[PDB]
Amino acid sequence: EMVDNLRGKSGQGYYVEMTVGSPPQTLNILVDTGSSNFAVGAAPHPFLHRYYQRQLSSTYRDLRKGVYVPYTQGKWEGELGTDLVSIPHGPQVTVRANIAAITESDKFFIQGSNWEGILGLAYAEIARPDDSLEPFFDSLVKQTHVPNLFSLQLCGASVGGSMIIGGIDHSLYTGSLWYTPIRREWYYEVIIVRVEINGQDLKMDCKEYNYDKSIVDSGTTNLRLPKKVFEAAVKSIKAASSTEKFPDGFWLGEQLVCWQAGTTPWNIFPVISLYLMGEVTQQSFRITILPQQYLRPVEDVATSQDDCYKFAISQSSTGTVMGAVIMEGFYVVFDRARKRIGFAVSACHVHDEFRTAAVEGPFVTLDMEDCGYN
Ligand SMILES: CCN1CCN2CCS(=O)(=O)N(C)c3cc(C(=O)N[C@@H](Cc4ccccc4)[C@H](O)CNCc4cccc(OC)c4)cc1c32
Repeated sequence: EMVDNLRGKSGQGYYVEMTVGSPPQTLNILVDTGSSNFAVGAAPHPFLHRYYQRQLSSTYRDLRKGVYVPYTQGKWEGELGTDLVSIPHGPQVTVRANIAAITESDKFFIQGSNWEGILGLAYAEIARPDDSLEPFFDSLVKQTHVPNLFSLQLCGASVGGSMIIGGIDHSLYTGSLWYTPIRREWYYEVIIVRVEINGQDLKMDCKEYNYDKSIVDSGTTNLRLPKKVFEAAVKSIKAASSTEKFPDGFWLGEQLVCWQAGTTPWNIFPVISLYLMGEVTQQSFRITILPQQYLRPVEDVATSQDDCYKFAISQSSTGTVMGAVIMEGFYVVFDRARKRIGFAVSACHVHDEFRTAAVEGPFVTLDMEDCGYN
């Protein structure tokens, strides 16, 4: 039914099948917890196989309002309207939703990605043009009896996974679910209270980890870190991996590292532990990230005598982003109803014979400081 209803290509987002208009036009839509607009290509573009044709939908209504959305990467502009929307491999309901018909774009659509639009699953507070444009999931919950919750199991060229709408599929994770509070309903903002690289605390004032916010974002590929944290992390990872020396360009994400097929030296790269604020005062839990996650494979037939990777941790000036490579191998529950995000080990979790991704707790901290930046 809903299990395995996501596809994708590495570094290019995960998408779900949707239909818009009447009769239904089928489109693949990138699932994005880091924005709040539902938008679809609605005019020819070199990288689009198909696009939303408003003239062929009897139920389309123009809202006579333009909209512009700049992301960290890429931007588009379009015309707002509403139409009927469904998810073939989700709940069997049909909802009228706001849709931005994209008429121009810059570095947004990706050659070969196989998606034609984006589903912003965050809150109205960051919807453009403003917060009166009701996001899709809000519309879904208002117009049907779907529980106000969804979960994402992203798995690691072709990738897959599941978006479970309205509930939690227990066959998709093992162990316990640990919940961290949604600090504010705009992005899915959370609080990181501690960061360790191979068990070694980075030793920063914990507000540094959340300057100016930390978010959980399926629509961004990398773990993005504030400059101060990024530099400390790179130094610690370099030192752990010092048995091999890589060009500075690798660490900046401007260059691949490759090894002969099957011989990637996983064991010289450290695990990264991110401790998230718990549901009880001064308690936390950690999720552990292996190099199989933060060294992202770049598929290319020309380089295929080797396995090559990009360093999927990069610097941010807009706060921490726990992107797709962080979510991969975890089952992540976006529990809007109880303003919390849950993490558990995924059915498709990453591991070799020495180490595995984990979600564990509780941990206690004596420093009663608030790690939230504002
Ligand atoms: C999947 C496409 N992709 C591939 C590569 N990289 C590059 C490395 S990276 O992950 O560090 N990074 C900068 C990158 C950043 C983004 C990126 O901005 N993704 C957006 C969705 C999106 C999906 C497909 C194409 C273009 C954009 C999120 O929505 C942003 N969420 C935070 C945010 C920021 C600013 C405004 C805003 O408004 C709502 C929201 C995407 C990539 C990369």
